[PDB]
Amino acid sequence: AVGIGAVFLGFLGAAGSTMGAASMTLTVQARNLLSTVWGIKQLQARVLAVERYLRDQQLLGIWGCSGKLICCTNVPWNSSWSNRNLSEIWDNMTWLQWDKEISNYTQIIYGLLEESQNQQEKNEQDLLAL
Amino acid sequence: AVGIGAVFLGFLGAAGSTMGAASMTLTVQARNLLSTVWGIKQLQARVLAVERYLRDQQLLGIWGCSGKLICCTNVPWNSSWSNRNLSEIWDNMTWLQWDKEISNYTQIIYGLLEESQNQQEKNEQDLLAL
Amino acid sequence: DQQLLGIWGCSGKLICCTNVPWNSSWSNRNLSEIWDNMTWLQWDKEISNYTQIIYGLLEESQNQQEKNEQDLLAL
Amino acid sequence: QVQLQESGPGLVKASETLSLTCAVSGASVSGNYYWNWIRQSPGKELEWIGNIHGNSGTTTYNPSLESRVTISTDTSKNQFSLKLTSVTGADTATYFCATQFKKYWGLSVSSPFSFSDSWGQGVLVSVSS
Amino acid sequence: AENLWVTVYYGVPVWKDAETTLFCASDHNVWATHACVPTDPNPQEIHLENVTEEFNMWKNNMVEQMHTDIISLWDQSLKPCVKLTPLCVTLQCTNVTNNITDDMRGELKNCSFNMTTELRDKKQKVYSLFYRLDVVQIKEYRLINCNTSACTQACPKVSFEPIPIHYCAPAGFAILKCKDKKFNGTGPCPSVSTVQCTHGIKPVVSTQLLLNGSLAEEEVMIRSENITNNAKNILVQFNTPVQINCTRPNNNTRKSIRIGPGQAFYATGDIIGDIRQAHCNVSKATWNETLGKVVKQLRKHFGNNTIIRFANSSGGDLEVTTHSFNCGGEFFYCNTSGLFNSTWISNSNDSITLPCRIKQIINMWQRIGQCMYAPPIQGVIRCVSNITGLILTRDGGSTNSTTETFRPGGGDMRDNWRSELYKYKVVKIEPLGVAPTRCKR
Amino acid sequence: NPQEIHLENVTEEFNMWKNNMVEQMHTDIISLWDQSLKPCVKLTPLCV
Amino acid sequence: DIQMTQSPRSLSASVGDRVTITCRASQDISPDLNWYQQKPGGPLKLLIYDASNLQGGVPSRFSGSGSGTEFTLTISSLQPEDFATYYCLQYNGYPWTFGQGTKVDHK
Ligand SMILES: *[C@@H]1O[C@H](CO)[C@@H](O[C@@H]2O[C@H](CO)[C@@H](O[C@@H]3O[C@H](CO)[C@@H](O)[C@H](O[C@H]4O[C@H](CO)[C@@H](O)[C@H](O)[C@@H]4O[C@H]4O[C@H](CO)[C@@H](O)[C@H](O)[C@@H]4O)[C@@H]3O)[C@H](O)[C@H]2NC(C)=O)[C@H](O)[C@H]1NC(C)=O
Ligand SMILES: *[C@@H]1O[C@H](CO)[C@@H](O[C@@H]2O[C@H](CO)[C@@H](O[C@@H]3O[C@H](CO)[C@@H](O)[C@H](O)[C@@H]3O)[C@H](O)[C@H]2NC(C)=O)[C@H](O)[C@H]1NC(C)=O
Ligand SMILES: *[C@@H]1O[C@H](CO)[C@@H](O[C@@H]2O[C@H](CO)[C@@H](O[C@@H]3O[C@H](CO)[C@@H](O)[C@H](O)[C@@H]3O)[C@H](O)[C@H]2NC(C)=O)[C@H](O)[C@H]1NC(C)=O
Ligand SMILES: *[C@@H]1O[C@H](CO)[C@@H](O[C@@H]2O[C@H](CO)[C@@H](O)[C@H](O)[C@H]2NC(C)=O)[C@H](O)[C@H]1NC(C)=O
Ligand SMILES: *[C@@H]1O[C@H](CO)[C@@H](O[C@@H]2O[C@H](CO)[C@@H](O)[C@H](O)[C@H]2NC(C)=O)[C@H](O)[C@H]1NC(C)=O
Ligand SMILES: *[C@@H]1O[C@H](CO)[C@@H](O[C@@H]2O[C@H](CO)[C@@H](O)[C@H](O)[C@H]2NC(C)=O)[C@H](O)[C@H]1NC(C)=O
Ligand SMILES: *[C@@H]1O[C@H](CO)[C@@H](O[C@@H]2O[C@H](CO)[C@@H](O)[C@H](O)[C@H]2NC(C)=O)[C@H](O)[C@H]1NC(C)=O
Ligand SMILES: *[C@@H]1O[C@H](CO)[C@@H](O[C@@H]2O[C@H](CO)[C@@H](O)[C@H](O)[C@H]2NC(C)=O)[C@H](O)[C@H]1NC(C)=O
Ligand SMILES: *[C@@H]1O[C@H](CO)[C@@H](O[C@@H]2O[C@H](CO)[C@@H](O)[C@H](O)[C@H]2NC(C)=O)[C@H](O)[C@H]1NC(C)=O
Ligand SMILES: *[C@@H]1O[C@H](CO)[C@@H](O[C@@H]2O[C@H](CO)[C@@H](O)[C@H](O)[C@H]2NC(C)=O)[C@H](O)[C@H]1NC(C)=O
Ligand SMILES: *[C@@H]1O[C@H](CO)[C@@H](O[C@@H]2O[C@H](CO)[C@@H](O)[C@H](O)[C@H]2NC(C)=O)[C@H](O)[C@H]1NC(C)=O
Ligand SMILES: *[C@@H]1O[C@H](CO)[C@@H](O)[C@H](O)[C@H]1NC(C)=O
Ligand SMILES: *[C@@H]1O[C@H](CO)[C@@H](O)[C@H](O)[C@H]1NC(C)=O
Ligand SMILES: *[C@@H]1O[C@H](CO)[C@@H](O)[C@H](O)[C@H]1NC(C)=O
Ligand SMILES: *[C@@H]1O[C@H](CO)[C@@H](O)[C@H](O)[C@H]1NC(C)=O
Ligand SMILES: *[C@@H]1O[C@H](CO)[C@@H](O)[C@H](O)[C@H]1NC(C)=O
Repeated sequence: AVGIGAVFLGFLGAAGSTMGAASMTLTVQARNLLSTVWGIKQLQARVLAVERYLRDQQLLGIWGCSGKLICCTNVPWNSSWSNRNLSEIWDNMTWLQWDKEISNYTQIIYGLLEESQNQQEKNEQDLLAL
Repeated sequence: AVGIGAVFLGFLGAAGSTMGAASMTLTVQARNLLSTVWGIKQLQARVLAVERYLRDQQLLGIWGCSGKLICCTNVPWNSSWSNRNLSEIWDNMTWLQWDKEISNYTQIIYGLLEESQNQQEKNEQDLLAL
Repeated sequence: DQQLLGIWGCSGKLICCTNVPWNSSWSNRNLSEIWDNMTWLQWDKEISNYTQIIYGLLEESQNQQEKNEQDLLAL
Repeated sequence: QVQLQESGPGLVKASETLSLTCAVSGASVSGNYYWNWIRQSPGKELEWIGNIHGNSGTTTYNPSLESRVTISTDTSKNQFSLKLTSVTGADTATYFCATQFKKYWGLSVSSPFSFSDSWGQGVLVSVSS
Repeated sequence: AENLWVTVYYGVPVWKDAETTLFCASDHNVWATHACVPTDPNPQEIHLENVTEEFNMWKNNMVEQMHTDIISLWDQSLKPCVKLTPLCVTLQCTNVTNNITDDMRGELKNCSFNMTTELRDKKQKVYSLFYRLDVVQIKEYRLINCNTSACTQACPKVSFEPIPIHYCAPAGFAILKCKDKKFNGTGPCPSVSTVQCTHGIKPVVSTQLLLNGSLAEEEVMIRSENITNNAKNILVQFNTPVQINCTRPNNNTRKSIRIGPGQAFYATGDIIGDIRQAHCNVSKATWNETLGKVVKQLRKHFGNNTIIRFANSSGGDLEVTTHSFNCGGEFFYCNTSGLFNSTWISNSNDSITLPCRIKQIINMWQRIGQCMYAPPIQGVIRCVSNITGLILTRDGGSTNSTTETFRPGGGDMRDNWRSELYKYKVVKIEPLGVAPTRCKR
Repeated sequence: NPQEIHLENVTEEFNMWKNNMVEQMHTDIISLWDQSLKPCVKLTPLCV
Repeated sequence: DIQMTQSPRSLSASVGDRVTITCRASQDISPDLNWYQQKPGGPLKLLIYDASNLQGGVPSRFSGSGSGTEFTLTISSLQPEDFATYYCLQYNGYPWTFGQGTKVDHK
């Protein structure tokens, strides 16, 4: 128990790791998104960062995943987007490769999530009406 | 099935529609609230917009309606605010007309919502204490 | 502050009680001598040195809770 | 992965000071690591010389060689060095620089486990009368 | 059968190439550290394993940002200083011939003129020693800049010494550093780390030679955007430094002339003792060894039987035709002709002395209409520096001949910054991700 | 109509000799004085 | 100092034979013990850590067991590359003491 070292994966350390292993350290990435002429540029950069953070949070809230890092949904996975099974995704791939593969099927999923969440909200209101 | 146009109600397109119909497109409006001397004014405008958005989100959160677009509450509807029935509100009126009508009974409703949510939180804590 | 609240699972709440047990080393006083015979400033002065570890415990507990919820919903 | 390479004089005279260096790539000397110096003489058993904590600088030497061993670190060059004073014939051996640690894949010391270790190629040093 | 569903993750380790504005970090100077943040005493680096990135030193925006920031700082430093408007007068000059050698004949002019005083109804008669490069004949002369623009005098308290500067990125961005040795600035880097910000970079201004820079850890490195094209400069990074000793030996004197209310002009009074040329020295054997290494590395790209020639500069302005630098406030322009003069064929204590000149009216950056008058420095001056690289250009290059001739180049200061920021790049994080998963809400 | 809220049982610590408000006020006063004089005549020709 | 006794000092076996090596400590050090392999004139390779966990990349034939003051390394099927010197090491308390080294060669 003496002569042993302890090291933790820091910030982007899990970039090269698989998706399943990289999904266990989302908090370290999440915490780092927030934190005369030159002052103008610095303040513009700060405002842009704040705006990007607020945009991402607004999208998450609109999809109904507010306040969650992992939030599984009701939208089924169309096979046209991808054909690979879970064995070859969560244990034989990384997030960068997945982003490169799926970069052209992103907006339609967002619209589907928005419409689905609107439908769930309407149904919840109707249920609570009774 | 050829020679047919598809047009979607855009941004404030539902401004003239009834309340019930206008309540089906809240997301398009919600998404649009966020997005040397002249740079100062532009940055001031951006900061003011961000502050307004954060104020509205805080007001929503304090009432227990965080992360929801249609959130129902527990406060009963005092008849002194408006005597009209649901038939003559949600099918024969518009949001602008309703805002003009109830523009003088707004703050008291906010205070009632705040106190009700505080009482609900206290009761939930007491329930969980057991 | 809002992000710190959200990461612990207390998003949108003013009074949000959690699952982390209270280690006796942080404070030995009972509830009678805390909630009825002291003030928030005095409490902050008292526990000003055991704050970050509680934050880390809350973070890890919320992460475990999210993982368990996902596993439950998988079935 | 952490890689280590040893260097130093291949021949030293008796009663002189033997200076060896070990350069590390893929990690920082100032990090939470235990940098180890070990030796093995020809046809004998391995003998652990000493160790140093990278972050704190605490050193622990073998009691037999505690009076002649000095381990230091150079952050600018990203390496660590060993000095053995009053070398003798018995000090002829192959010297290795090593480091072992535990890499955790989560937060706090509870999450899975990953033991890692690295040993250098080693350098042979002979002491001449 | 798949029954998979979209699931959202926030905080995934994904990034994209992006451009942003970095800020200071540093431990009276022209490079003002007052408006620059303090640096962390213990910088943190995170080595990313299994991450191979793409790098291109010739498309880095950090170089442009550094150039703009350096120019802005230089402009800012000169604002609260005296403007030498009244100095455009008719000077009457005479040759200086007191204890001069055979190579300093005509370089110095003793010029008298009329000047204003604190009271606006009085005049005084004064004299000063000017350099031949500063005065143009109109026995009557005028300053070289008088028909282009009036321009200011550097305040005598600010120091020109470079200071290291670190560049740290904003929130939501990251700086990736390529730790792969032998990396020639373009292509894939298997070994990468993440840094909060870069090592201290000295903004050293020089031409034809890189001074007080960083050294390759392994061997001489040759870099070029397109080595087949002769219109692109070649950056050579040395493995070991070459020491160079420069000196101005004249014992100068400084005097102050009050030209108005709270305004002084610093003139060269007289020179004590003998008058001799300033010069630099570089070791001969070390230079020969360095050129041997350089030609050995050059043979890799230009054939194994090719004859490699080093010749003189082509021509142009004095700034680009000569190794120009600043040594303790005095601006030297020197003739690097004994260095790049040799031919190489495939198969003690003396030193090379470069004699060279000094100037006082300076157009630092490639601009017209703004000078900078350098006040004289009092006494003898000497400095020593490390040469750690070269900027070369290949002339001609047609297939007719099998001889390759390289000549010194320079002028553009972006090449000086490029040699330091070659292994860094900036990216922006993308924390939102979507994957298949087997729950359902 | 400025608002004041009296805090009961609160006993604070005060030190007039290490107050940053004084420094801020001094800087603001100097800045305002300097700003006021910018668009005014400069008496350069009076040195006679 | 914690003393280590490793047996057998020298062993001869053929390809495919099962090889067992025992290492004993002067006092209880469990589970703090590692098993390393060293080829002639080369660096030591970590076979087992914590006396029961197989190091990543090692062939599955190697295994470790035991506790207290008795630990065992087992090679189920010896291979041509397995002929080497095996050592047992501890880190419970200083100094770090290695075994004398069990040498396995081709019979
Ligand atoms: C590459 O790096 C090397 C070293 O890393 C550089 O060489 C160094 O250069 C500096 C600057 O020239 C030099 O420091 C000076 O040394 C002089 C001799 O000791 C000092 O006299 C001088 O101090 C004067 O200047 C300061 C501002 O720089 C003032 O703050 C100070 O008060 C002094 O000024 C007084 O004196 C002058 C002259 O009499 C007078 O006019 C003033 O009014 C005032 O009264 C500096 O300390 C180092 O000594 C050099 N190092 C070595 C080893 O020689 C080299 O320049 C770099 N190369 C390039 C291209 O930049
Ligand atoms: C960088 O990539 C390498 C491989 O390209 C990663 O090493 C690999 O790590 C995995 C899991 O840690 C190993 O899988 C293991 O395989 C053994 C034997 O099949 C099995 O018994 C285990 O249960 C596990 O599945 C894999 O063998 C290993 N690859 C190699 C060549 O050793 C490495 O982890 C990556 N870096 C990071 C930071 O993730
Ligand atoms: C702008 O206003 C006009 C009327 O003010 C809207 O047109 C109205 O639309 C409603 C529903 O779409 C129609 O209701 C219909 O009423 C008849 C009554 O017999 C009923 O039989 C139908 O089933 C239906 O409920 C209404 O008739 C119609 N008004 C007119 C004059 O035709 C119009 O929709 C508004 N624009 C927008 C963008 O909302
Ligand atoms: C530059 O010229 C001036 C003026 O001719 C020289 O100053 C004169 O020096 C002599 C002695 O050498 C004195 O007798 C005069 O009184 C000086 N004149 C004034 C106006 O002071 C000066 O010496 C010359 N400098 C050089 C280097 O030749
Ligand atoms: C400084 O000014 C004086 C006069 O203010 C100049 O002396 C005159 O020089 C001109 C020649 O251009 C003669 O025609 C005048 O007769 C001179 N007047 C007097 C009163 O001497 C003097 O030359 C000026 N100095 C310089 C260096 O130009
Ligand atoms: C010229 O180069 C030499 C050699 O690189 C420099 O001397 C080194 O200075 C660093 C300071 O960071 C020390 O860590 C090294 O140990 C020194 N090496 C040697 C061999 O002495 C020297 O400082 C350089 N000169 C200038 C002006 O930069
Ligand atoms: C590097 O420069 C060479 C020389 O310009 C480029 O090759 C030339 O390409 C142009 C394009 O139209 C042709 O007209 C020339 O005939 C080519 N010359 C030779 C000698 O091949 C080359 O393409 C450049 N490299 C890259 C990557 O663009
Ligand atoms: C550059 O080199 C020359 C020699 O080539 C040096 O000249 C010598 O300088 C020393 C100074 O200590 C004198 O003692 C010698 O008498 C000089 N000899 C000759 C022939 O001039 C010169 O000093 C060197 N300069 C620098 C800055 O290093
Ligand atoms: C440049 O200057 C340095 C320092 O003045 C010279 O280094 C000195 O050289 C002498 C003669 O060999 C030695 O006695 C000193 O000990 C050296 N001092 C240092 C600090 O190195 C160097 O030789 C000069 N180089 C050239 C080319 O002139
Ligand atoms: C590089 O060397 C050549 C060859 O000596 C230089 O050309 C000389 O230029 C001067 C002008 O100052 C003439 O007087 C010489 O006659 C020229 N030499 C020959 C052989 O004709 C050239 O100037 C040098 N480069 C630089 C930048 O000075
Ligand atoms: C740079 O130095 C070289 C070498 O001294 C100069 O070339 C000499 O120029 C003079 C002209 O004054 C000729 O008389 C010599 O014959 C030239 N030397 C050789 C070897 O050809 C060159 O002129 C210098 N650069 C400049 C711009 O003057
Ligand atoms: C000054 O000396 C230079 C160089 O000898 C000469 O060309 C010039 O004509 C001289 N001017 C005089 C004596 O006025
Ligand atoms: C100033 O004069 C010099 C030499 O007489 C000349 O080369 C230059 O072109 C002139 N500048 C302008 C702007 O005419
Ligand atoms: C050197 O640069 C060239 C430019 O095209 C590139 O192709 C090559 O891969 C680089 N060398 C290395 C080792 O990356
Ligand atoms: C330069 O001259 C001054 C004044 O005479 C003297 O004090 C100083 O020592 C001289 N410098 C040298 C290097 O001779
Ligand atoms: C250039 O090199 C030649 C060698 O052929 C030599 O004769 C000549 O003097 C050199 N020139 C200079 C300026 O060093």
